[PDB]
Parts: sequence; structure tokens; C-alpha cells
Amino acid sequence: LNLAEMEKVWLERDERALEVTRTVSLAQFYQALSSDNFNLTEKLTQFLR
Amino acid sequence: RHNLSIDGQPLSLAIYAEPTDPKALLTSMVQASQGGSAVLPGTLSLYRF
Repeated sequence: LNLAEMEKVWLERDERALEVTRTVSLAQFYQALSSDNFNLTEKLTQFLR
Repeated sequence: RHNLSIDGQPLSLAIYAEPTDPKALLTSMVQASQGGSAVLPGTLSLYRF
């Protein structure tokens, strides 16, 4: 009975979701930060040398 | 005067009209009006028939 209760609420409250894609460029994101920003390529190459 | 013999024995045979037989007692099934379940509007599932 408990499983049937679970199944009923699942079918009744199920929803087809909106499926979205978001692309994030880390160089752009780090450069556009308000307070503590930096440049990805410059800091990456500096840290390797 | 009381229709007895010299010894006091009665001279007329009496009667009492024997009680009228046993009695039959019966039981019976009793039924009453009974209703049925109702139907509500149905939900729309997300899956096909």
C-alpha cells in the first residue's frame, strides 16, 4: 500500500521539464567578476613559468 | 354430600386437558439496502495509454 501511495503521487505530480543548455567560458567569467577578477590565460601561463 | 365413599375416596374421575405440545422457534436472515461507490473526475497522466 505504501508503494502504491508513492506511485500515485509520482504520476500525479510528474512534470515534463524544460531542457536548457548554458555555455560558460571560464576566461570570460573570471574577467567579468566584480570584485576579485583576473585573466585566465595570463594567470595560467604565469603560474606555469 | 361431597360425592365420596364411606372411606373418603372420590366417586367421579376428574380431567385436566393435557398441555398443548411443544413449540417451534425459528431464525431468519435479514437484509438491508446497500449502496455502491461513486466516481470522481480523473487526472491526466503524463504517459500514453
